[PDB]
Amino acid sequence: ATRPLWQPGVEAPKHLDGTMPGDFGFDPLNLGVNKEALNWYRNAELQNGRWAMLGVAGIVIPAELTRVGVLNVPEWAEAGKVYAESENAIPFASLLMVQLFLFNFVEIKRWEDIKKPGSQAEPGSFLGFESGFKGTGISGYPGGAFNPFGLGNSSKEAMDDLKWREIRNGRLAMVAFLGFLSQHAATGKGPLDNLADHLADPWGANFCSNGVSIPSALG
Amino acid sequence: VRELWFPGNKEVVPDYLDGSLVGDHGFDPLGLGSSPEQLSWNVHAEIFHGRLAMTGVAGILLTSLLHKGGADVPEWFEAGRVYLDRNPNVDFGALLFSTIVMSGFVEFKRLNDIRNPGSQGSGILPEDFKGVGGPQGRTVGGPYVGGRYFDPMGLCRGSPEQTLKYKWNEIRNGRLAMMAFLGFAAQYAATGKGPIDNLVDHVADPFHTTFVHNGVSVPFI
Amino acid sequence: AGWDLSAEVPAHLAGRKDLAGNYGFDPLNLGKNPEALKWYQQAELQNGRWAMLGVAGILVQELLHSTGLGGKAADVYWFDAGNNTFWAPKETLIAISFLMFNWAELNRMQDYIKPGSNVTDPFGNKIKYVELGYPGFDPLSFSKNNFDEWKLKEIKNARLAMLAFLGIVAQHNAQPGSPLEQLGAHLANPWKNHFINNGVSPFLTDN
Amino acid sequence: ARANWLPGSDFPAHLENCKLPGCYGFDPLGLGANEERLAWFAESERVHCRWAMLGVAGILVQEIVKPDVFWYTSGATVELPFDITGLLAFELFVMHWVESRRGYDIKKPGSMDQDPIFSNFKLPAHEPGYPGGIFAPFVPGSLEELKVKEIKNGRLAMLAFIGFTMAAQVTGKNPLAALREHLDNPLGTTIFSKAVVVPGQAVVPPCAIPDTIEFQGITIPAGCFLHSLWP
Amino acid sequence: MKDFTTYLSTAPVLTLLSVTVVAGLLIEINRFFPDALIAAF
Ligand code: CLA
Ligand SMILES: CC(/C=C/C=C(C)/C=C/[C@@]12O[C@]1(C)C[C@@H](O)CC2(C)C)=C\C=C\C=C(C)\C=C\C=C(C)\C=C\[C@@]12O[C@]1(C)C[C@@H](O)CC2(C)C
Ligand SMILES: CC1=C(/C=C/C(C)=C/C=C/C(C)=C/C=C/C=C(C)/C=C/C=C(C)/C=C/C2=C(C)C[C@H](O)CC2(C)C)C(C)(C)C[C@H](O)C1
Ligand SMILES: CC1=C[C@H](O)CC(C)(C)[C@H]1/C=C/C(C)=C/C=C/C(C)=C/C=C/C=C(C)/C=C/C=C(C)/C=C/C1=C(C)C[C@H](O)CC1(C)C
Repeated sequence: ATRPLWQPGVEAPKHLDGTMPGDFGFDPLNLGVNKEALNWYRNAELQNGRWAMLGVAGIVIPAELTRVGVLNVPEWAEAGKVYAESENAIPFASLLMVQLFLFNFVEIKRWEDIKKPGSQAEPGSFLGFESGFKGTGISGYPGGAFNPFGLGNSSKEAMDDLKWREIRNGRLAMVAFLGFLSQHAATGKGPLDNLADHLADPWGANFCSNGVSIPSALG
Repeated sequence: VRELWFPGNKEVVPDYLDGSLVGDHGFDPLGLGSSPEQLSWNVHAEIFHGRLAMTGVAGILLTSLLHKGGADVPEWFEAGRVYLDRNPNVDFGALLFSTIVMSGFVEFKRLNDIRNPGSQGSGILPEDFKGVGGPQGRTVGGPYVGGRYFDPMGLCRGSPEQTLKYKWNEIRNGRLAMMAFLGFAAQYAATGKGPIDNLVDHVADPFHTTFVHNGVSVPFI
Repeated sequence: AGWDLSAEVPAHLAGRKDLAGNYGFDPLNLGKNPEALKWYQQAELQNGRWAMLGVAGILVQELLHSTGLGGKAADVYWFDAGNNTFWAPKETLIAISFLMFNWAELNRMQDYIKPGSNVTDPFGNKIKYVELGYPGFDPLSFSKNNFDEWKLKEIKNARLAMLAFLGIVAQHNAQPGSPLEQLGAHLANPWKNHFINNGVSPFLTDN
Repeated sequence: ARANWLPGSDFPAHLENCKLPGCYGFDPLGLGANEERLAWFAESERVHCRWAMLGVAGILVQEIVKPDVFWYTSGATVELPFDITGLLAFELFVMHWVESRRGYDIKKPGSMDQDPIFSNFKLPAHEPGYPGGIFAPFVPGSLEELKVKEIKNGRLAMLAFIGFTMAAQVTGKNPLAALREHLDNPLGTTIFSKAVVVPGQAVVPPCAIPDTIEFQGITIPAGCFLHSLWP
Repeated sequence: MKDFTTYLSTAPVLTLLSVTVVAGLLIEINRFFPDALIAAF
């Protein structure tokens, strides 16, 4: 309740109490006044954050490893075409349909979790594997077969701490991925290319010089 | 009671402008500060304007005095373009954005001071940025922020009379500085020289160098 | 307070005297959480011991390189050591090291999770155990007298060695040559040979 | 009645019943009204007095022994036995140690009094800014009278050093050289002769120290404090 | 003042003010980005 907030001096809305991990009282648009909608948004934020952490890793780590001289993989934007032109490449349509067919199963399972957070643990569901889907009382944190190392599986407040670390890193990753998308749309260079470019001339090479951010019509 | 902007005429605005505020002479002929919440906002605005105009006018005066010893300093009305020319590697948009972002941090701090008077002397900031209060009877926050950081030399801690005297000095010099900057802009529009340039032109020949002779004020002469 | 007079020990470092080299130095309060401090002590011990080993290796091998005693193996710079052929290529060496350290570090981690549960070998040999980060590896038993003093010596030398290794890498990136080569270079003048005049560190000077 | 900075005037209030030496009831601006700030300013005055004493004595002696070196410019025209970078680094480190110790001692009295290396050695208890002991081997006379003497001399030294700098700016030669220049023609060397302003004209003296200087490649913007603001 | 601001919140004045603001905004957008027939992104 007395926790630090996004704006020091502005009190948190009386619906963003202080229980959810990553709660800084940030909600200027009042999108989470409904409790059920707030749970769905929490679950959506978890999914977006986890996919963005995976994606931003798979963008920067190959990029930085290419820069130093290893693996020499393409830059993330053209990586789709680089594979697509390969000889024994799966066609795009068939590849996308394979991916969507697998994710259909997985994501409908996670969905039926989100409704009743013990839904998929009923006996007779899978072939003895249904026990690993019991959940942990909160949607978005399955545990069981997930979390093999049992990290935070000890002191409760330890799990609460790791939850804040996860959510902060995920928020950073999503902001960074929006940055990657907007930077490649503007400057057709990579993320590390933009980084090493800005440090060269911070007052000359920025977002007010690429000519795509600030509309050329105005200036 | 006190001195009025108009000797006699006690039909000064009703007693929301009693002799309580610093710099109070009953000057509100247009009623822009009648309600108390708007009056508090206006007090904040006046002190901030006075301080900012004091800074700006001091900078303009000094830069125009240097530009008279031949020092490589442009006049105040061309400093932006002169700098942009002499430093070609900087982008106008970048400088304008950075100025708005760094000014924004401190101005959000001051804003959330105005919203909740004591809320900004906690968390990341220590407790001296809580403010000493001042006008409207508040004992915290306000345009007067004591502590060891905005009042490092302790010139208003101790001796309430001395604090009041210095508050009056600040307010009267701030009003004078605001009027002076209006004069700077008007003189630059009407003549096209610097402030110190105009002053020395006037003192060199007090006649034939009035506002009548510039051809813009009295438009037909 | 010990690390800086007129300061104040950060509470969680105040009454917690059973830590080696406790001087109240914690300007960032990374160790406020007791479990965090329990992990950080082990991290400090591991980093310090590995850095003592590594810096001793750097200094001894480069001293041999300068004087000349170890032959073609040691007549190279420490950072250029990958050019020597050895009995194995780089790859199988890396793979072997992965396997062996997985074994050793998982033994140590299992020690960490439940201290004292992993002392016994598959042959029934049982060692003793004292404190978490100190598994009692004492073939010569330098641990029965003034044990706190010995831990203090170990930890102080470990902090010095980690500082030394940070210096080694920073200097190698700043100036060329072996570490002792650079020490001699500084001792040459010394009023010009110092970190200021490299073109790599202030940056404010000479671009 | 007592010693006054302006005979016939009364003291303020903080300056009434001083324990600081040299209390002549000055402070026409009220800086010593606070009481923590008053002690901090007293220590600042003492160190300024002592540093300015050392500075003016050094300038006088250096002018006496090496008249061909301008004290102002002597920083760059002296030929150092060492380099200038390492010299400044040594300066920086040593002064950091000693000045941090003194500052902390002022902040909390019973603190920076013990030798780090030798446990037995330790400063005997002292008032702030007057360490004594090893710092005061010989003590010629009563301590309070000598503190007053030191404060008087330090005031005079700070005024004298600012005068040194200014004469160096406007006259361009070392202090005793400027005194010899004023003594051959007292009517004509005074600042009233050199500079004057009237409504319609301003005569200001040129700055003898040039706009820039050359030092090992780089240029140090060493001008003349603030020209154009001179009378 | 309070009553003046209450007058400025009345439907006749606030509606007219908002229409003026939106009209000015559309006029500015069409002045800087004219002749836009499609949403070309
Ligand atoms: C933006 C600067 C500013 C602001 C916010 C204030 C605010 C305030 N003043 Mg103040 N004052 C100012 C400048 C300012 N003053 C200047 C420059 C002078 C010197 C002439 C004075 C002299 C003065 C006196 C003598 C007194 C006040 C007083 C007050 C307080 C009560 C009056 C009131 O609330 O009306 C609010 C005023 C405004 C909201 C400013 C509106 C300005 C209008 C909209 C524009 C027209 C002004 C200008 C001539 C136009 C030039 C623009 C163009 C030509 C470029 C109030 C808090 C009275 C007081 O008791 O203080 C506590 C009082 O005694 N002022
Ligand atoms: C903020 C301000 C000045 C700030 C100046 C700045 C930052 C200058 C900045 C720079 O110069 C530098 C430093 C360097 C240059 O190279 C570049 C620029 C960028 C140029 C002055 C405000 C100036 C504001 C002025 C003069 C306001 C006057 C208000 C008056 C007279 C109001 C009176 C009344 O409102 C009352 C009090 C009661 C009502 O009821 C009746 C009426 C009569 C309305
Ligand atoms: C409401 C209010 C204010 C403002 C409040 C606001 C609006 C706060 C938030 C402000 C934001 C987000 C401002 C963003 C500004 C972006 C700017 C100014 C971009 C500028 C770049 C331009 C105009 C163009 C530069 C080119 C140059 C010249 C060179 C070329 O390559 C071409 C080109 C790119 C066209 C102020 C005035 C500050 C104070 C407060 O009291 C009242
Ligand atoms: C909070 C709030 C509330 C209030 O009230 C209001 C407001 C303000 C509205 C708010 C805010 C919001 C926000 C900020 C948002 C954002 C988001 C994001 C950014 C997301 C992303 C997100 C993102 C994501 C998921 C991403 C992901 C990614 C990925 C997978 C990637 C992939 C890839 C890779 C690897 C590589 C290759 O080669 C390519 C690709 C294929 C491409």
